[PDB]
Amino acid sequence: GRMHAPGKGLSQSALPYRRSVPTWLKLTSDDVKEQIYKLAKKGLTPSQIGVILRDSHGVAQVRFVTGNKILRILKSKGLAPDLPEDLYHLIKKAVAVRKHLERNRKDKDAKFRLILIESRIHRLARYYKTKRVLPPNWKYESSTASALV
Amino acid sequence: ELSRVDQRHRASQLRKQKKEAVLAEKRQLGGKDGPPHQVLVVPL
Amino acid sequence: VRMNVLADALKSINNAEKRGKRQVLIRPCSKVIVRFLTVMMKHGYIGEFEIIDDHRAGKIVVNLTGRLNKCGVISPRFDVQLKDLEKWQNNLLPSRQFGFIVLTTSAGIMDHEEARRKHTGGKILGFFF
Amino acid sequence: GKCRGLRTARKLRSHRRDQKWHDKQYKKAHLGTALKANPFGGASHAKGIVLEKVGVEAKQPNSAIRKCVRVQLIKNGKKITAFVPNDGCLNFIEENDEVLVAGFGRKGHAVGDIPGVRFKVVKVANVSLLALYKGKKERPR
RNA sequence: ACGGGGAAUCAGGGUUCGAUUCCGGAGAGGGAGCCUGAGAAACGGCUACCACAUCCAAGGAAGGCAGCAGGCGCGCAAAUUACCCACUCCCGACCCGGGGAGGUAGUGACGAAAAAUAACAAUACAGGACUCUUUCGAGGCCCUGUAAUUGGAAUGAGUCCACUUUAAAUCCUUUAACGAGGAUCCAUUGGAGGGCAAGUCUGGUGCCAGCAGCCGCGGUAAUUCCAGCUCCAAUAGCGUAUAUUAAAGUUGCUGCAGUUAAAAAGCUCGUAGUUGGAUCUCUCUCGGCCGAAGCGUUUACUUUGAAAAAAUUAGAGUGUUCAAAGCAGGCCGCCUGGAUACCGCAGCUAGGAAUAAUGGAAUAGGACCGCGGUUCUAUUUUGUUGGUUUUCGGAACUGAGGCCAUGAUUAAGAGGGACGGCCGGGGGCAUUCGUAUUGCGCCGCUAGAGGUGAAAUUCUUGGACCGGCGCAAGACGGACCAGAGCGAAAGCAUUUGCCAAGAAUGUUUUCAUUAAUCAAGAACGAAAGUCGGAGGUUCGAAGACGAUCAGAUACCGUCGUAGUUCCGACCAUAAACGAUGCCGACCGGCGAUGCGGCGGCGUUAUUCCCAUGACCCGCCGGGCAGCUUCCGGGAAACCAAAGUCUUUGGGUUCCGGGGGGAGUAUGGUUGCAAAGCUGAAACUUAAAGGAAUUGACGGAAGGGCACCACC
RNA sequence: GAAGACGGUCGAACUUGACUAUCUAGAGGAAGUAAAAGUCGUAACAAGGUUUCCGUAGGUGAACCUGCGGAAGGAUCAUUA
Repeated sequence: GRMHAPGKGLSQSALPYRRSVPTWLKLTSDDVKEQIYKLAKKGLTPSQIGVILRDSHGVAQVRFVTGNKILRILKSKGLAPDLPEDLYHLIKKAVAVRKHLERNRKDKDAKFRLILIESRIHRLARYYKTKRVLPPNWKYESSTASALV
Repeated sequence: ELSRVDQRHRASQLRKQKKEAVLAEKRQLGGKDGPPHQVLVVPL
Repeated sequence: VRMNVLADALKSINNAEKRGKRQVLIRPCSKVIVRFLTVMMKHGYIGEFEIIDDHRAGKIVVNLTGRLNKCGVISPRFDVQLKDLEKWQNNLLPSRQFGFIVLTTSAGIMDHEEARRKHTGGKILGFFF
Repeated sequence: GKCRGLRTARKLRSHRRDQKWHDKQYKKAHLGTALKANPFGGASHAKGIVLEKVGVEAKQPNSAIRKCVRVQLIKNGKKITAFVPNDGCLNFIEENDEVLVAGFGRKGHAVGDIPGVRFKVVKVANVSLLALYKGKKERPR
């Protein structure tokens, strides 16, 4: 059941049992990594690079071809962002709710909807401070967030 | 009563109250000044 | 959320002996489920079962005999010294003749009659009769 | 449902000792406010001095006059209406007499017919009422 | 509240008591200060002060029972101003003296153990039973007694010489002598309606006296009071009062409840707490192959060990005359015993390695190897002796190279975040339309119009209502509108645009446990109401009138302030309801419905084709619901959850404990206030209450009938 | 080597303030309690003669009444293209 919603919805991806790279795929792991470096130099997230190779280049799982997954390729080449992918998209979303909120003060919908985006940020910042992906003094302050994204 | 010392005090006043009232009539009889200690004796 | 996978996999096979079925599906399986199920099978309560291996966490299909009255879990797994096993098997079992308490000792997941021989305490996992 | 962890004994032990307070049998014996309100102070019996013989009326569906006695207790000065039990047992009592009083039997509640009377006379003038009623002894003056 | 050892109760879990004879603490009327001494802040030592108080010749002197006795006072509540160092032990110069320590008696129904108040025989029964007689009735064959029938045989309780006991006595044990027939050498305390064993027998009283824990009894026939008889229960004991334990699964860990009986917070976020998905099969330097020393990441768990005062508790042995006890005893000088278990948590120890927490390398300043450098430096080496320099030894730090099968568990029918096409009376801002109502302008024809069960208050030629054209003002968005949709809940419907959110679905994307529930703390919160402005169309608390009425200060009708509308603050409550906490799994059918995806005959439109829409037939996922059913529950009504519950344990929050007093009083806190939150007790009651049944009643309906009904 | 003094320290206690707490004499009135079978309506239970109940504001002889907004624990589980 979804965290800050009353919906108990079931929709996801179903990975197959056969874990091997299939027969027709004529891309080696070095060629896939070379594709990933260009698609990251274009300025895409790890969640967007895995889509482009699936749709156009026919790569089902990059973890199945290369042996490593997407983020551990970019963080080993060096072309990786400091704050992670999902924490960025929450901080960037809480900016646009907060930016729109100074225009319309009476909107008590997005005033409630800001706290849910707020309370998801501290759930992730706690996790990243625990796993030491973030420095242990990083805090979300509501005024500096226009220069974090 | 309130708090163990104003209960021990409260007992001491009422102990002193009773213990002094029982003495205000004890000297009614047979002191050194001595209205004599009248003892009537009868056999049954 | 699913706290206690052994709890949901025993009330899945409790609720189907009621309804008269001959097979259960119990997903997901841990290996505490397979040890517990093997103790019930060795005392004739269950019969043969098959572990379906998807790459995630297995499911089990268990063929049922009609011999199990009750299958239960104790939560939390209290610690049971061997001098305190009689109170447990008097609160949980229907008689002195049948029924078993499963506890996880350091010599393996076993009965209460096995744990008395090998002279071992453990933590109580559950019971069946 | 109840909490059921293995480290939850402080939640368990302290929920009970707050929930114990809603038990009126628990509270009336642990709060202390009903033992300073008790006229005896937690004694089985007490002595007193008869002020007058007030006789009080029975309750609703049955009619008589219960003969009682207004007692003023020695050890704390409190006043008490106690019930003189058998028949012809008010006729062993005069005023200003010293009376050992008991409870009635319901531990500080009234006993059915009599309204608001929680005590009964046991001995008058240091002789027993069962000794006077059954004629075993004589009333001492 | 001195703490423990322990005590009561108890299926298992528990609960309550522990002043009290053993261990430890403290204190000698209340605080304080000392002397002496190995040891005291000592009180059967001293010095003060505060409190009491004794003598006195008035100048002075002496005090400390919570030692043993004893007294007063207090109280429901507790023994002798007795004898002795003989026992157990202690002190002293000590085999010798002393000890209210202690022992022995006295008082003692605290309490616990044993245990009398009669046994037997012969007769007789208008007693029973066994063998025969069809039955009358025949018998020492066995039993019984409302036989105060007879009869001896037995014995203590007492009375009492003697011994024994003891320090001396008592008591018990042992023995003389006396000692039982209504064996008057009399057994009592509560009861006889039900709970609950046992009399609707007789007399008295007549809702009186009184009984009765509770229900109830008593108003002239009382099964219940006052008594007589008879019967019952325990029995040298039995009632009563109060504390407490069980009964109480009515405090619930085991093990309760929360739709309607008492009770789920209005909704949501959230820190602490509590709980958390799969996954991984002992070796180096020495001593005689066997011991040291190290571990390995740290623990929880479990098993063993050793340490845990005695007494108590459990339990072994033992004929105290039995027993409660005791630690004694037994054999014809000897032979014995004085065991043992239990002794939570915490701390030591050793084995196990399942479960549960935790580490171990991911910008490799990573493991194992041998290679080189820099700094310090061991102490043996040169027959001893002073000086130099190596080697090695042991550390500490850097640079290459080899080698690692070199090092990332999966991707949860857990969760977050991308992305995709949709969807919705979700939210905010701007804009737009609609008829109506009220008011106004003008025209028309005219005396009525409004409202009611009836009227009346009210507007009318200072022309009402009605038909027509316009103008404005503010309010509200029908029918379409559904047991449909969205929203965290309150809540949300005209057009159009803008702005920022969201669910569900689809996915061979991504991160990889990030989660569930939640003190504290926080956001939103219908209606009403309070401070400030703006506007006032309808409606309208309060108020004024008219009517109905025995009476109306209400229902009904006409006016009508605050309000109802807009914005800035507050308020934080509702029958805020599904009267139903959230997360998770399993458990029957059926047909519809909304949104998204997938497959499929065949009809319409975009002219024919593709694609899309509209249908039609299915399938999948998630939603609001419905019908149904011997799934199972429930006191039922009923509920597919209110199921999976004595076959009781998936996680977790709140919260109830007979009815009243009372959501009151007080205290704190919040508020402009209104009020909100938190929240008693004294006393008072034996029922209050939930579902369902059968009547009865209805100024509730449907139907039906009668000249004791009408027409 | 006694009396006695200076100074230090320990500290009982005394005096007066403040905060209290408790024992004690006094008109006035205050609230609940023991009953009450005393008088006027009949709010409620039937559609209880204005369905009832909930919150919230206002007014009274009072049970209450009325304005707003809910709920059915209602007197409808339903009203026709």
